[PDB]
Amino acid sequence: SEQSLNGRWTLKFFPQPAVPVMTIEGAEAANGIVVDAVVPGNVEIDMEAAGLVEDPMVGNNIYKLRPYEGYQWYYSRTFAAPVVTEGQRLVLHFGGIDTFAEVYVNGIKVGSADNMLIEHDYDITSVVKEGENRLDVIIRSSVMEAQNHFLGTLSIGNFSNEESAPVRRAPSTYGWDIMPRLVSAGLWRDVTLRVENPVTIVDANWVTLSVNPKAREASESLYLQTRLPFEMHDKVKAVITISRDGRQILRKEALMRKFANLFTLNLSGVDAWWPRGYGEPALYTAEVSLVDVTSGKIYDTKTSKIGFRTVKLELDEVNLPGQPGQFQFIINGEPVFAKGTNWVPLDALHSRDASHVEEAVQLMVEMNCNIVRCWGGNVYEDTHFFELCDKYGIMVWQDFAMGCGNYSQRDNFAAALEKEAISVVVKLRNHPSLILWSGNNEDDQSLVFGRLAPFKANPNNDRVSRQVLSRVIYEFDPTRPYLPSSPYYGPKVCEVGVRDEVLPENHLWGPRGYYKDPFYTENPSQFVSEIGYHGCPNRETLERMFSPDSVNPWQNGVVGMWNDEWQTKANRIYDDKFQGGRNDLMTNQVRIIFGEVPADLDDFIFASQSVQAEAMKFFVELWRGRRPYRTGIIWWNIRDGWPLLSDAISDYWGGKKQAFYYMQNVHHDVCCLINPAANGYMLKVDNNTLKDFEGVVEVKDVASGKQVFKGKFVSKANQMSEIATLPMQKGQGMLVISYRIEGNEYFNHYLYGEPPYKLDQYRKWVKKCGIY
Amino acid sequence: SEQSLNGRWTLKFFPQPAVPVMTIEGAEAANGIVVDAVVPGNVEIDMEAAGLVEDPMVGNNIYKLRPYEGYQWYYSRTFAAPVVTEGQRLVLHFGGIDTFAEVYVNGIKVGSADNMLIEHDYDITSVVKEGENRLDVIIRSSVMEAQNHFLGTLSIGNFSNEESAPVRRAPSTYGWDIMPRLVSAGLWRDVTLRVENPVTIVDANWVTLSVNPKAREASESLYLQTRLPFEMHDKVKAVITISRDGRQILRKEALMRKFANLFTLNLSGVDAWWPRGYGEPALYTAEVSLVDVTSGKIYDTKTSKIGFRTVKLELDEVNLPGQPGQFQFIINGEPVFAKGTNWVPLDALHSRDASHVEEAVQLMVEMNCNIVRCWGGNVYEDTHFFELCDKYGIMVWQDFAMGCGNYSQRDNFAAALEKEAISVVVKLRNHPSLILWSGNNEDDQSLVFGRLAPFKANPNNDRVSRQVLSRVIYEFDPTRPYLPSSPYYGPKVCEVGVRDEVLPENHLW
Repeated sequence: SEQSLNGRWTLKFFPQPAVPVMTIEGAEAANGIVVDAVVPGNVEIDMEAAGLVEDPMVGNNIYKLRPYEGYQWYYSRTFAAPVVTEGQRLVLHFGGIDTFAEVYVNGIKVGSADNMLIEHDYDITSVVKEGENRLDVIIRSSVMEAQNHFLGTLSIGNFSNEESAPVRRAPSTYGWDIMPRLVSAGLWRDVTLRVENPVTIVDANWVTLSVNPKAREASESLYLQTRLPFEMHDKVKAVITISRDGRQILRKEALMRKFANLFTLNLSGVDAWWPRGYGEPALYTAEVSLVDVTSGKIYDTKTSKIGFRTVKLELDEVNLPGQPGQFQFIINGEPVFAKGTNWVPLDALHSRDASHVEEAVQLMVEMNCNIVRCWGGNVYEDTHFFELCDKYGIMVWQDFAMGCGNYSQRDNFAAALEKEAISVVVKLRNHPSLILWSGNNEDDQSLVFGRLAPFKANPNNDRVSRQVLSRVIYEFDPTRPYLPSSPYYGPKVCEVGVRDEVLPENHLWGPRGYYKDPFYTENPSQFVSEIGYHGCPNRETLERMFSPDSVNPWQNGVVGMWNDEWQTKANRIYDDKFQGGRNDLMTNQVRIIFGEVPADLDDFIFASQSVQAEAMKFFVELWRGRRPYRTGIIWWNIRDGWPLLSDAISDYWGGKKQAFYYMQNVHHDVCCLINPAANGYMLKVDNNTLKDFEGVVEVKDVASGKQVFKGKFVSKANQMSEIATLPMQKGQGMLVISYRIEGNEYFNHYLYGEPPYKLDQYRKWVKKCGIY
Repeated sequence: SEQSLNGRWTLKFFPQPAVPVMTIEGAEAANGIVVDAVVPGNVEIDMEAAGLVEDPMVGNNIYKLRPYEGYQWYYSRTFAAPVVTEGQRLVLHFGGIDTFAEVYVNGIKVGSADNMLIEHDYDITSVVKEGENRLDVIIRSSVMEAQNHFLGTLSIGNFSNEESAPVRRAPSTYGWDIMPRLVSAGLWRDVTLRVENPVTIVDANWVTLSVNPKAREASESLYLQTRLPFEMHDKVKAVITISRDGRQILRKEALMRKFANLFTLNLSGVDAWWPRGYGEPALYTAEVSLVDVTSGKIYDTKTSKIGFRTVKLELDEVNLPGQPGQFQFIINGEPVFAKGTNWVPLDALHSRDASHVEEAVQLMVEMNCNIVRCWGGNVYEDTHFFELCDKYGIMVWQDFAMGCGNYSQRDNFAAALEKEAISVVVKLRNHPSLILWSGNNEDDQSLVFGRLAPFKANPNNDRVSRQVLSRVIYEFDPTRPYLPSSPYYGPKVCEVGVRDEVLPENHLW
C-alpha cells in the first residue's frame, strides 16, 4: 500500500548561475560536488558527513555556511514502481520540500514546489515505467528568490528578515534573537509512494457537537468525503467504529449513495476530554472503512484517536476604565486557567525536529503545563506532536507561520497563503488538543509600534490576517475560535488608542529590569502570552559550545566585556563586530539583584540562573494568585533549539537551569503561594482542578527557624482562596512554605526584602532550604 | 548609460480594418500614407507638418480630425544597440504610449501597452543584435477598443464619455466643457535605452518620520530595494550622502547584506520644508550609491532633492447642527490656509505639455498660490512639474485619473487600475510638495446627483474608489492622507442625507 522512498540518495550542489537551472540536462551539465545524502535530512548534515563543513554548533562556525545560501541542490534516486492494477492511482508524496524545486520522474516534470511548510502530492501513474525509474528534485536558492518581488514599505525594516516576506518559509530560519541564521535546504520530511484504490476516502472530519460530561454522553458528527465511481454507488457501505482499548462502543453501517455524507453518532458511556488537572484525557479510537456489500473487500480505511470536548473563547478586546474586557478559555462549559510555554523550533536543522519531539513533550509533562502556544516563527509541527499533546492532555494554541512583520496585500501572496492555510487546517482539525487558531505573532504590534508609528496606521485594514485566514477558518473549521493577531489590536482598541492599559491580552517584554517593577506588577492584562527573563546556561553547555579559551565570558579579563564567540551565541544574525547588545541584559539584571557581577564563572552562572528563576517564579505566582481577574500565563520558553545564551530554562542538550526546578513548584495543580501586600505578605492557595482538597500549611523562616504560620486550609474547585495574612519580617531572608495535601508533601519558598542581596547569603539560604 | 531614441521616426497611418492589425507583416501590407514623425509628439502634429491637416486651433477645424479616430498608426526606426557586457541588462523604456500598441524589436514582440498614463519598460537584452536593429510600434484605435467591453448602468449617461470608462486614458481627451475633443495617438513622452549593471537600485524611498523646526533637527528613513547577486553580498556598501549646495551634512556607509534594507538617519542643522508664506522651501540633495568595498567601482547612483515635512489631514465627514465637522491641512504641526488653483491639461496635444510647464508654474508664483489641485481629468504630470513645486513651495493635491463618472466593479478593471496606481505612487512618493492622494473627482456626486438620483444609490460601496486605491496607498505610501473622493460623501453623510449643508468640503458651481 505504502512504499517509503527514504534512505540513501545522491546530492550534487553547485553555485547558482545568473539564470537558475530548472532542467535535468542543466543540472547534469553543471560543475559541482557529488556527495551521498540521507532523506529525510538537510544539505548541511550531508555536507558535514562528507567532511566539507565544520560543526556549526561550535564557536563561529555558523557564519561559515553563508556561501551556501546561493547554491543549487540536485537530489536523485532510482526506485522500483509498485505493481498497479486497473483503476488504481500511484501517488508520489513529499512531506516537505525546502523550498523551491522542480520534481522530475523519468525525465518528465510531474510538478513544482514553492511552499516549505505544506505537503506535496503528485500523481505519477502515467509517467512510471516497468523496471527502475528515476526521481530527481532540483532545488533553487531561497534567498535569491526574494528578489523577484517588489516589497512595500510595510515589509521593510521589521524584525523579520525582508527575504522572508515574499516567500513562504519559516521566518526563524532567516535569523532571530532566539535562533541562528540557517536558511538550509533539502527534503526534510519523509518521501513515500502510495497506491490508492478507485474507491478511497479523501477526508474524514470528526466534529463534537455537544458533550455532557456528567451523563457520560456526547454527540459526534462525521463529515466523510470519498472518491466513488458511479458503478460502485449503492454497492459500498461505510463502517464506522468507535472503541476504547479493544472494547467496542458504537458500530454504525450506512450504505454510500453520495460521494460526501454526514453521519450523526449519539454515544453513551463516553468520557469527555479534559486538559491536565481538570480531568483525564480520554481518547477513543475512531475508525471508518469502505467495505463492499457483496464481497468483504475493504477498499480504504482511516483510523485516528479523537476526544469529545467543546472549546469557546470569551473575548472583549478592550479594557476601558470601569468596563473590564475578557480573554478566557471555556472548555466543556467550564472556565480554565492556562499555564504553559511558548514552543520555539526544536532545531535549526528542521529535519532533526522529529527526534526531539518526545523529550520536549516529556519536559512539558514534567513541568505540568496544560497549554502550549506554537510560535509563529516556527514550522507547523507534524502529527506525532499533536498525538502526544492529545495523549497527555495539553491544549495547543497554533499560530500561522507569520510573525514580527507585515506582508503583501496583493493577490499572489493571498493565493499562496490561502492554499497553505487550507492544507494546514484540513491536516490538523481532528486533534482534540488544538483549541485556537491565531492569525500571526506580533504583526499588529509591528505596524502600530515601529518605524511607521507616527503615521498611525490601522492594523484592522490588513488583508492577510483578516480576510484570507478568517475566511479559511470560517469555511473549513467553524468549531474553533480564531484570533486575528496574538496582541489583538481590535477595532475597539484603535478607537480609544493603543496602549498597555486597554489590552486584555498582551506580550509583556518591554524594560527587562527588576522583576518587581510597576511595569509587571501593575500590568492590567488578564492573559499574558509571552514573558521571560535571560539566564546563563550550565557550565557543561558552555564548555561544549565554546572553544577552550572562550569559555570565560570576559574579554581580556574585563568584567562586562563579551568576547566575539559570546557575542555570536547571544545571536548576531550577521558577522559584524560590536560591543554590548543583547548580552548586556544578563549583566544588568545580575547587577540590579545582587549588586555586583561576580568575576568567577561559576558564581556568575549561579547568579544569573538564580535571578531568572526568581523572576519567572514571581511572575507565575502573581498571575495565579490574582485570579479570578487573571485568566492565563504562557511564559517563554522551556527549551532552546540551538546551543545559545537565551531566555530558555532548558538548553539544547537537555541541561536544566535553576529556573526549571523553581517553576516546577509553582505549576502544581493545588499550590500554596505567597504574594506581596501593602503590609506584610499574604498566603494564598490556588486550585486548577474541578475538585476540593484540604490540607495543612506551615510557613517558617529559613535563617532563624522561627515558625511564622501554621494552620489548616480548604481549597475550593477552580478558584484562588485566601488563607491568612503574614506579618512583615525584618530585613532580607527566605520563608519556606511546606504544605501536605492527601498524604503528599509539597514545598515552595518566598524571598522577602529589597535588593541588592548578597550572593553568599542567598546561596546559604538556598542550601539550607534544601529544595532548590 | 542612457541613449535616447528620440528624434525622427517613420509613421504610416491607415484606416483600421474590421480585424485590427497586430503584426509587422499586416502593417507593412496595409495601404496607407507614409510621413515623417518626431518623437516625442502626437500624430496630429506630424500630419499637420506634412500639409495633410489644417490648424485645429482656428475656427471649426477641430471637427475635421474626427475621421482620424479610427485609424491605425505604425511608427518605425532603426537604432544601434549599445555594447553590453556579461550580466548587464538592456532595457527599452517608453515614457508614454497612446494607447494600445504592440512593440516589436528585430521582428520579435517584446511587450504590449494598454495604459497611456504610465511608463513601460521592456527587457530587450536577448533580442538585440550587432549592427542596426529595428524598433516598430503598431497602435490601434482607442475609440474602437471600448466596444470590447459591456458597460453597466453606472457607466452610461455621465458627463465623462462612455468610451473613457473601459479604457485607461485621460478622460478630458474625449471631450469636456473646458477641453476640446481630440483623442489623438502617438509616443508623447521620451523613448530611451538604458544599460543596467547586475548590481542596481530598484527603488529608494525617503520618508520623514519627525521634524522639529525650532531645533533644526529631523529624522529620516531610507527604504532601499536593490538587485544584488549572491556573489556580491557583503562586498557592496551603500553610501548615503545628504547635502545642501556643496556643503555636506551627513554621510553614512553601511555594508549591504540583503537586497532590501532600511537605514535610519538622524540629522541636525537641517531646516524644515514649508509652503509659500509660512516659511522657506528648504530642499536638500539626497544621494545613495552602491560602491564595491574592495575597488572603487560605483555600480549605481540615485540622486534627488528631498524636503523634511510632515502632513496631516483633520477630517470630520459630516457638518451637523451644533456639531461642526473639520477639513484642515496640518503641515509640521501647524494648521495652514490653502489658497490655490485647479490644474487642468496644459495642452490638448499632450506631447506639448512639457514645454508649457515652466511658463505655467510661473503663473502660480506671481499669483502667490500655496496649493495646486491636479484635476482628475488630466494625465499625471511628469517629474519636472513636481520638482518646480518643491523649489517654490507649492503643495500638490493629486487626483487619480478618473472623474465625473462611475466605473466597472469587475475584476478586469480592478487589476488594470491597481497596476497603474502602484506605478504612479512609486513614481511620485518622494516629492515633499505632494501632500494628499484623492480617489477621484466628483464620482460620488455623479452617482448621488444624476440620472440615478431617485434610486438612492450608496457611493460607499464603490470597489474602485474605496477598496482598490485605498489598499495601494495603505501599502506603498502610508505617510500621506488619502481621500476616497474629491467631494467626499462618507458613510456618516449618507446616514443624514446628502445635502450642501452637511458637507465640510464641496464643489460650489
